[PDB]
Amino acid sequence: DIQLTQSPSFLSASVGDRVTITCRASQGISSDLAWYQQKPGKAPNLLIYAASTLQSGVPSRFSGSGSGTEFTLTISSLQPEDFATYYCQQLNSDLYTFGQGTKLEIKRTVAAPSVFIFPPSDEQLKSGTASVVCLLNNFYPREAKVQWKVDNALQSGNSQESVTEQDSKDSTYSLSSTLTLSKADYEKHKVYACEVTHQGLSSPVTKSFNRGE
Amino acid sequence: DIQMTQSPSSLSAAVGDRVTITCRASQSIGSYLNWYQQKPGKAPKLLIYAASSLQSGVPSRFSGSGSGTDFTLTISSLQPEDFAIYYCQQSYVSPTYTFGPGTKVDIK
Amino acid sequence: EIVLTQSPGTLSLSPGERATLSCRASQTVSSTSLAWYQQKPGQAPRLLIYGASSRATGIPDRFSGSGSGTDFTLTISRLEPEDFAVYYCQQHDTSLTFGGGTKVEIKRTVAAPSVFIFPPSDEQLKSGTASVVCLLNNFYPREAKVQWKVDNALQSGNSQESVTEQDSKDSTYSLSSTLTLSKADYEKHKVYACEVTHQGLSSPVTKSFNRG
Amino acid sequence: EVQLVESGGGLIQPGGSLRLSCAASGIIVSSNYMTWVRQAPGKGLEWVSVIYSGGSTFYADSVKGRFTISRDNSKNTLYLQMSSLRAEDTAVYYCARDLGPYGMDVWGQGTTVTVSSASTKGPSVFPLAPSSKSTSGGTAALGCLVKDYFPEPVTVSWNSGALTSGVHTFPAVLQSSGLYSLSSVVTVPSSSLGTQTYICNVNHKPSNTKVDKKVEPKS
Amino acid sequence: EVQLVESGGGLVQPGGSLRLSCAASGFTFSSYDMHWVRQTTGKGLEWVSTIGTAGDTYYPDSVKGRFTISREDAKNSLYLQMNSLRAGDTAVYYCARGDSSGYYYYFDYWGQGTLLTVS
Amino acid sequence: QVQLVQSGAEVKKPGASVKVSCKASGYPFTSYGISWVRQAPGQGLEWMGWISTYNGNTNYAQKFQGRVTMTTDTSTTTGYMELRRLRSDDTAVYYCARDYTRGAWFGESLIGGFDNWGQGTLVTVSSASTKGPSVFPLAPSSKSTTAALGCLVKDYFPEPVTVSWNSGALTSGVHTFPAVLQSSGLYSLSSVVTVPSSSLGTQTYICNVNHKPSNTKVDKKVEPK
Amino acid sequence: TNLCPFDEVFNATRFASVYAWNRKRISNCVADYSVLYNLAPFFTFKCYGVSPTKLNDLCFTNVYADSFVIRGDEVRQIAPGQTGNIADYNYKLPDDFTGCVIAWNSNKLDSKVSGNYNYLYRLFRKSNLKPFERDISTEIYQAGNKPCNGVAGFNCYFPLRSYSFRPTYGVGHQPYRVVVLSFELLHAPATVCGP
Ligand SMILES: *[C@@H]1O[C@H](CO[C@@H]2O[C@@H](C)[C@@H](O)[C@@H](O)[C@@H]2O)[C@@H](O[C@@H]2O[C@H](CO)[C@@H](O)[C@H](O)[C@H]2NC(C)=O)[C@H](O)[C@H]1NC(C)=O
Repeated sequence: DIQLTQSPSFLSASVGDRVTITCRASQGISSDLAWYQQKPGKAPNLLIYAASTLQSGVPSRFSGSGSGTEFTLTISSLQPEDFATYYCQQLNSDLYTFGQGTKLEIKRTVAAPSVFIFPPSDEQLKSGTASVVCLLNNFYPREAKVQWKVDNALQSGNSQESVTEQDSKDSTYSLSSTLTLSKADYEKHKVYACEVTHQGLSSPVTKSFNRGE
Repeated sequence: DIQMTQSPSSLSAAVGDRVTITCRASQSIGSYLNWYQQKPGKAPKLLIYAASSLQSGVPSRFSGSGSGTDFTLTISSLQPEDFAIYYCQQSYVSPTYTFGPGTKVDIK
Repeated sequence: EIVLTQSPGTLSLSPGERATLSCRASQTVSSTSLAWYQQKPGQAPRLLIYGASSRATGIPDRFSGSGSGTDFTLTISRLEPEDFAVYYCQQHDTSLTFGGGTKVEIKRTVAAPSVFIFPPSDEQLKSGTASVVCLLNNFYPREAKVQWKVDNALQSGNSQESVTEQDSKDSTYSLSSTLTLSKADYEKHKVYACEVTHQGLSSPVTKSFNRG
Repeated sequence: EVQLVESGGGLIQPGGSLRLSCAASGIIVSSNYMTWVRQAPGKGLEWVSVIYSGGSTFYADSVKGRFTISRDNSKNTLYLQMSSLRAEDTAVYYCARDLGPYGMDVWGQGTTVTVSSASTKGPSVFPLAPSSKSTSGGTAALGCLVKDYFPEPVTVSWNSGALTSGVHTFPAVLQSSGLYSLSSVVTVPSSSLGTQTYICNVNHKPSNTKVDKKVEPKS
Repeated sequence: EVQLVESGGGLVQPGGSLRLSCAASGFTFSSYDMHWVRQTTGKGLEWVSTIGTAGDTYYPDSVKGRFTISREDAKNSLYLQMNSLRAGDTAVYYCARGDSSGYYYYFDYWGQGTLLTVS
Repeated sequence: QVQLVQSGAEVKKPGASVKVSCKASGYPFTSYGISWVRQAPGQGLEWMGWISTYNGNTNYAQKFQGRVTMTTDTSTTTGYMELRRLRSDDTAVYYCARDYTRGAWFGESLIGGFDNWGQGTLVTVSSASTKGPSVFPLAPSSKSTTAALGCLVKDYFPEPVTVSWNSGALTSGVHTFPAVLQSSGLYSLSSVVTVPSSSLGTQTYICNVNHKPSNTKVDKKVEPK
Repeated sequence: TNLCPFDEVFNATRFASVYAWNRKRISNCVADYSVLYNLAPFFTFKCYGVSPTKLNDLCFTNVYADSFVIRGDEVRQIAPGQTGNIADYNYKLPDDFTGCVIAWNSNKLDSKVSGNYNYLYRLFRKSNLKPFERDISTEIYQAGNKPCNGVAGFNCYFPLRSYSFRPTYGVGHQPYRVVVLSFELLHAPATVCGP
């Protein structure tokens, strides 16, 4: 019964840099540990086995070393096909254990989000529901904060978000936030707002609308 | 370790009736059971050893049969005295001996 | 096979210091097959350590062993008077061989000899033989150089030394250098001198005698 | 030339049974360690069960009794029989060839298994119009909100594939009902606010529910 | 008339130390194995310790180290010494007489039991 | 109470053969092997060989590869080591030991060593014959100044003589140097005592020489010249 | 009467590999089991089919002593009715075993800073071993379709793997020395009984 932990989780890099990923073991597992690569949608690929040995067909950039409880994978030069998710895997007698994984991604200059707000349509209200949409366009980095102050109130539920994968043309993300309020609860208020916090913006910017217009 | 399981968890019966309880082992222990009777508040008592051999002086109504991972304790005619909890024990893996959970034979 | 060089050759210490003896192997020796023995003067040896760490039956705790691979160490913590002996290491990894042995001596203050001399006995001269014995009483350390001068000149071949063991009380040696010459040569020369040079001295002492 | 093809995944209700089958080429499955590994959507790899070349089988604590791995030598195939299914068994499934201390070198391509009751239903497309609340930077935004469909996938295209530069289709986010939902927005320049036709083309394949709703600014 | 009388249980603080005894009668107390077996209402009958007729002792994984079993052949008595007590040690303790018929081992006589409390 | 009694001293000569005995007692004999060791005078230990008391398998050193035979007797629990072709450098003290470096039954290497040893058995090998001490005096110097004197137990064979003083009276300050073998193969010893310079021609110093193999017990009187 | 040589089994200098385990028949001797009663409290002693306290009054025709070195977490597999790579392709015990098993940690003897590569096990085998079957054999194992012709490469593997014992490993990956005493009883004069 072994538990493995990978230290970086969303570590980013730039084309030409090096990078180091680490796997701790919680008991001490000798020197048998493999490193896998997976691009999104496809199946994982084998890179290193026995913690230092390289796999046939793999370039020589990838290196690995460690023992006992500490293992390290290292890429000496980022190249436009080396941006993927990497896992460490283990062995020992009827348990197979993986790590959570370590996403790797492009690095870029900080850009400021763009904010849009859309009130619910008419057919949605006819059907008997109401969704208010807040869109954040092109921010980078992936971390941002969205708030749903309904005239004073910051709901902790009835809101889901989704981000896009990084844009291959410009290395950027985009975010959509939604609010599901029934027809009864929708027409009980006039101001609906969306407050965004992100590194690009000097002070939080709120884009909102009035229900009576 | 060997896990010993008993069935049923409870068994109501009337006087004169025929009673049967079973024990099951996680791995084949051959013919290595002991059956024990325990009245409430008193010491456990050995009924059968080696799964079929009767102890030196015991109500002759008690019998045992089985092998492998399935064993059986039988009472021909239940008496008002024969209310207790009954246990199975394996004696194959030493020195750590293990008892079964127990079957409470209640008198309907 | 394996040759075990055991160092240092000698070891003089004081009753209470810590003693460290080294056994080094040419090849690599497993730790399950190396042992140490102790021999007291006039007795048979006795096993102390087996397996390079384990202690034998009835051995006190002040003895211990350590090391691996090619270098092993025997450690003594308290030097009681009985622990002044000769210590050996063996291996039986690839055939069984002993070490050279390491004497454990007692360290004291630098004393100086009390050189004597002895003309050949007149009883002996009536039997066609002559002998002149030089004596060096209690002296420390062990090392001492003696010369035999015949009327001006050093000799060779006619010299048989013999040294006792450290005394129980004072722990000092005693050297007896003996010169054997035929009476024909003994009456041929006239001045016979024993020349002694010791660290405990600061000058070569010379004790001489003439015939009759 | 060394390959591991998979098949047998689909919709199922919470308590049914389903058998995944993995086909092998260039590898004898009765002489290797063959492994089942599942990846839940956006959570990571997880071992399921292994069958040794001598026939021994081992299972994770999550599937004891419920799952059974098996092997067919005549057709050279690996199998996983799944029963007493729960909503936590929804994942992609992979068959792998394990070499022990040399890792898992040969992988299959992936089988999708969804375990929910729900109901095979079409979308509920709604428009997401631009406005003075959307005219910003000379490039406003607009989209089509797809609501309460099942199951995946759905293809959203703008202007019948004519417009593709600057369109994001956000991943489907599962709802508390048991149905899926997603959005899709395009940042067409604000110049063409009422002089350009924007029609989204939703494509629900397991139900053939084509919808060509038009999105235009509202007053 | 095989009879086995236990003694020694009571209220003790956790981490304390006890030594309960079992006095024998009706059988020769030099040719029989002797065991200590405890009963809780939760898990049931569990084996605690063994002593043979050659000074050998046996304990399980949970008990290993803490408990020591002892004989006194002259006074027909047997003792169990407990150190570093725990919460999961309160039970009824029986001194049992072990026996065998061939390869098969059984406990033919049990004592009467002495309740033990730790708090 | 493990004990190994062993044979008596031997005085053999070149070309001959010797057979030393070693009687084990106090332990199960057939469970351990027997090792033989040798030590030259003023030298180090050096291995000779091993024998299994159970199935008779032997293991000899390369140096003695064939010159030596070892036997065992299970009834009396006795070991025998016999050496042949005795050269003059084979003078040594030979030891018998109980072995724990090699099993008796399966003949494999063990974790241990030579735990119980014998008493030793001196085996002198020399081309000579028994002789007696030619005791000579060594009187103090002409100048009567504490001085030393002694007697010279010279030209004697075989090994130990016993030299005492006044039947063990003045033991304080008695130095008996170890015998040194001469160039003609014959031992010579010197015994000396130191006495105060003022008490030289007042006492009677006599040294007692006990060379048993010739039965000689000289109470030689040394008087100053 | 001779004593049984139990000292030369537990106290030997070298132990075998698990795939090439060693065997020693013991017969015609008095068996004093006090050796096992006086064992230090870091051994692991189990018996199957016979109580440890009654070994001093039973008679057997033969006793078998099997010795080897395994890893720390594979000692669980030396038992009747077990499965795993050691129990399958290295060493197998019957279902009705009737014997005793002793094991102890030997990290101070079998570990090396440079790694001990002299201890190996069998990793690739097509079918399970029958009880008390030994497979000393180094042949290329074909995991593919094309024959190997005794050459390593893709789908052609050297069957045995190496432990590589080091002092810095966790206790479950440290060496363990294991002895198995099998008690045999047939219609024979019953040589090994022992007071
Ligand atoms: C393995 O050997 C140890 C040590 O044996 C001692 O040393 C040997 C070199 C040899 O001289 C033996 O005769 C010695 O006994 C055994 O451990 C000893 O066992 C005895 C049992 O009589 C006990 O009295 C000692 O205290 C023990 N000493 C130590 C250090 O543990 C051990 O029993 C042997 N193994 C087996 C299986 O018997």
